[PDB]
Amino acid sequence: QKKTIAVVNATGRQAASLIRVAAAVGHHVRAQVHSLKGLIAEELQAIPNVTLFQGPLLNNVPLMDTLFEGAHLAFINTTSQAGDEIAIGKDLADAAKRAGTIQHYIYSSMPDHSLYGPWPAVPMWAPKFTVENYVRQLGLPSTFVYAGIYNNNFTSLPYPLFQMELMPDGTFEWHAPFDPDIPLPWLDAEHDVGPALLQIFKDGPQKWNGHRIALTFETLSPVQVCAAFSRALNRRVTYVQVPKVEIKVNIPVGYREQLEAIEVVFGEHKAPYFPLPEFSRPAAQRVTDEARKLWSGWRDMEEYAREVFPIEEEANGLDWML
Ligand SMILES: [Cl-]
Ligand SMILES: [Cl-]
Ligand SMILES: [Cl-]
Repeated sequence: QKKTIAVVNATGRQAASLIRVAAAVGHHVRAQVHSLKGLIAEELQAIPNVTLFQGPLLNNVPLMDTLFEGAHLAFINTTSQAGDEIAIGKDLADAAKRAGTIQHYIYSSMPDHSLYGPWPAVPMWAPKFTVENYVRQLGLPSTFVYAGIYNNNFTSLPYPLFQMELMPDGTFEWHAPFDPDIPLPWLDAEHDVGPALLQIFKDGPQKWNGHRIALTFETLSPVQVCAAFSRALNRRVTYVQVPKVEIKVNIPVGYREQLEAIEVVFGEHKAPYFPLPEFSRPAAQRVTDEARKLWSGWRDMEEYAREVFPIEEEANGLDWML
């Protein structure tokens, strides 16, 4: 029988991608979800091999102990939502070590930029690095994956930072603080995270214990992203660098503070998205090497812009794609 994988925030893009491919090949999944309501939660309730455990993570160790019971593998990706990401991250790691049966613990981590230059720590990223350091100290056989920017963030709706805005004449414009020519790491979370994580588990601790892996299959500067959308949609697409991220809709304070940090780190300092020496300087050799080695079936930005974006846009009530 395939191994049992414990997962949290099951409805999130990363966890859901892994659950789908894992259950399909025979793995049993023990997954935590904050609510059983919702299209993804219901989708997951429909999969036999998946067992859902509804409840919060924040200070809910008993659910954690239950989650890991009989689990052989784990893929943990936390969020800043509950307000105690480090606490939850340490609790999950402690619970996994306590289970005694976890052979491989994959934690989705991020950089703490303040460690690499005269830059601010990015609010929703730095805490994850603190959790990674704790996981490393536990001695739990582990691997740390660093997700690139989700291709899925793009929308013509007035959401911050990644608005591919539709102009009156049918052209699109994307305004953000990123330097137009510095390449950024991108990731088609839905399509590529699951396959990549499965391969990391197949390779095992022998191959990745204590390693960091950048989960990005393509790096593109903002102008290269626009060129991909342009070729995909046969419309002009233009990138415009702006110092501040305009907020046109109500957003959580947490995201608000995240955006302010992005303006400083990328707008002002033009710092790397993955500033760790192994990803920046030694680059990885390209930063996409390991991800591509793990999964060669990845989807590029141009294909996403041509095949997926129009479908998600229609589903969001837009009709420019007729
Ligand atoms: Cl969830
Ligand atoms: Cl034009
Ligand atoms: Cl609003």
